[PDB]
Amino acid sequence: SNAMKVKIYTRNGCPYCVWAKQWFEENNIAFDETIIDDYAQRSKFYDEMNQSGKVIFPISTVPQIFIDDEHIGGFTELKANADKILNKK
Repeated sequence: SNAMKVKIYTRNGCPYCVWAKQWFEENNIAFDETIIDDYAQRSKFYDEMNQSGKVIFPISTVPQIFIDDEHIGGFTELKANADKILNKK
């Protein structure tokens, strides 16, 4: 509504996903997580996404974060934009 549309793509056994997730969690920001376990499947996804132009740099890992349909990026991108974002609530 007045909330942020947060979309996060993840996989298992990735520390950086967990770390990302919990930044939202401890900041009380609800998000839609999509997990993609299979390597092969993630690969197909990077390919699709990269060709779509929804993304501001070519992705080849997770996490990937989108807020309000803007590619943010990975955790290091998140931490970089931590303020822009928190001042969006």
